[PDB]
Amino acid sequence: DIQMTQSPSSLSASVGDRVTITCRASQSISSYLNWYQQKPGKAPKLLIYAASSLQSGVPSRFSGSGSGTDFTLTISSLQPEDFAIYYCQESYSTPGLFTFGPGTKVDIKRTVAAPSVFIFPPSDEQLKSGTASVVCLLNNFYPREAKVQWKVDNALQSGNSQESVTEQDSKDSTYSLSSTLTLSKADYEKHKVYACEVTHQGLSSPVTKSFNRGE
Amino acid sequence: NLCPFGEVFNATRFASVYAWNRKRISNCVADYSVLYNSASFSTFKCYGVSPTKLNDLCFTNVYADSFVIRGDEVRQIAPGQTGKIADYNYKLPDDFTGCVIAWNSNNLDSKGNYNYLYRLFRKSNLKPFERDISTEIYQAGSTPCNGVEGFNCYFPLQSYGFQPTNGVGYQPYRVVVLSFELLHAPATVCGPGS
Amino acid sequence: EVQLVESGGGLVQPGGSLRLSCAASGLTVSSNYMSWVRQAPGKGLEWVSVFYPGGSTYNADSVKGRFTISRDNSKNTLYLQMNSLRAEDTAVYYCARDAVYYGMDVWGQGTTVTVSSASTKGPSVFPLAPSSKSGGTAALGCLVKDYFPEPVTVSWNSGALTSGVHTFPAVLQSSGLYSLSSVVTVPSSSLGTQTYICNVNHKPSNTKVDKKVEPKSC
Ligand SMILES: *[C@@H]1O[C@H](CO[C@@H]2O[C@@H](C)[C@@H](O)[C@@H](O)[C@@H]2O)[C@@H](O[C@@H]2O[C@H](CO)[C@@H](O)[C@H](O)[C@H]2NC(C)=O)[C@H](O)[C@H]1NC(C)=O
Repeated sequence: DIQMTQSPSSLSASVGDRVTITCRASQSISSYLNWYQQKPGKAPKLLIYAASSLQSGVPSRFSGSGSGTDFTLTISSLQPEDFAIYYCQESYSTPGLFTFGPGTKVDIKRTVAAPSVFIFPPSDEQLKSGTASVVCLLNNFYPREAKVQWKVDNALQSGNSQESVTEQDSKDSTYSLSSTLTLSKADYEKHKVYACEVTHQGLSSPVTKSFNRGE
Repeated sequence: NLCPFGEVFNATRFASVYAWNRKRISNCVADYSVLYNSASFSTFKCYGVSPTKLNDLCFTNVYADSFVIRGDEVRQIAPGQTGKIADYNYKLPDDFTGCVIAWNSNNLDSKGNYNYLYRLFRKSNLKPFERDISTEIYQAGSTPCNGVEGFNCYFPLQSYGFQPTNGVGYQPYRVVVLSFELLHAPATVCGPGS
Repeated sequence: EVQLVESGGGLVQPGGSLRLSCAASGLTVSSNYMSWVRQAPGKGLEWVSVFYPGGSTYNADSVKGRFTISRDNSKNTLYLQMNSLRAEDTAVYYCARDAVYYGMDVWGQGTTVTVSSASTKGPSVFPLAPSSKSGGTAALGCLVKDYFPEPVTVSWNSGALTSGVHTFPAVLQSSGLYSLSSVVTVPSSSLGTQTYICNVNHKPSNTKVDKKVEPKSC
């Protein structure tokens, strides 16, 4: 098979910028490479075929380039409708179940904004049912990259949390993140200090929010 | 007089697979085990005959078909196979009697070489030993193409794009298919030990 | 004009079967390399099955022995028969025409397949109470836990509170039930006086829940 990689994983740009995205192929597949754009919840849309030909109906600000092993897609002046994920695709392998690149996300650039961090203990109502959800909120931050580290009595927790992130806000271009630590009621009552430690570019050092069970 | 196998196996130029060449071998002595004991072949699969026993056999005629394909496609040159090559370019019958011989020709058919083509678009599969050389624009919808490429209108052939940089699965391979014909007629192609 | 229209997606138990259809207009299915491509939640595109113009068909190893692609020329329709379905087959399924050198230029809108053994269940709604610790902005919310299937909608104060609200994407827990949180930032000054209620609707279970979120008494 052929493995395909794109660079970068994510890019920040402003309306009117000149954006270039690159794609790498496990083999040299000549000009057999296509470019697609995908918006959340919609099917991919063909932008470039045969590495350089503009798909009919696609605005002229899109252009393709490259040959052999490495290819670049270019947007000459980024428009508001161009914020999306961009995939490259080889058209070479047998028997036609081709491989897509991993995708480059282009999001909206703005000033760095540190998250405001909040931790929430489990409600007494939930604890009656035998489960404890501790929630950490990272509100209105930029850029997207952020790390949440859960600690229980200063022991770093791995494998018992899930998180999700909002789409970039249409008004202020920030992200928000929610992380949930789940424990049984029995384990929750075996420990005192519950802490959420957040690392982000807008913070000089990691910020920790915490509570003591039973206040 | 010996059969002209060197004319086929050592030809300087090989055909594209969609336009595969056929040479009819007739009225001559064939030294198959000279070919068989050679070490130059990455593939030497025979069907209906044994390679060692070939020099003791006679056939009505022998056909030598030759073309260039990709290394990962050589597996399609066998009975009962499917794929872009077997379906639309060169098809062996299910009751095939003969030998498929192939060797890596990276050092010969790779310059970026875009000369070698295969047929990509075809509405039905080839019959065994059918050869389709048409270049008509392929009509992928209900609208006639009138000889111009466009939406639902594709040129049926595409180039292999052989780059000598790539792995062996994507390298060019020269193929010779020997098919052995046996009819109720004089046997004009005999091995030396007949 | 030129379009592909998928149908047949739905919810099915593991081990069950489903048949997707893709009705074409503006291209001939039997004359094209026609594909089924799926996208799992948050993941990339995965090729499932391909139908060659001349009749050959191929399956990805991930669905070998379980999925069968087929077509009906009279109806100009492509099908995907999915048997022995598994939880990881959950995805949006697209049909598409592949003009290999000219790209995959025509895509359907997609149809959603959800494979799960979970029972339909309305969520529990728990408060994310504002911290007792504060002369600025406070955060509060609701935790909408253990429901199936998607979706849930959340409003605040019956729509009177919209600014500062963030309702997060749901996570699928190991139980097979979904959970999400909705939060809002408000002036700390308002915590003693302004009432904050999250309105949660889960139509699959006919569940509507209002939960008042207030500072916790010590
Ligand atoms: C195809 O050619 C090879 C090689 O022939 C050698 O190189 C050519 C450029 C030319 O100079 C020939 O005269 C050379 O013999 C043939 O292989 C050889 O066979 C001869 C016996 O006829 C033997 O003496 C050599 O050692 C062999 N060399 C190798 C590398 O195997 C081969 O027989 C030809 N193919 C057919 C079907 O006849």
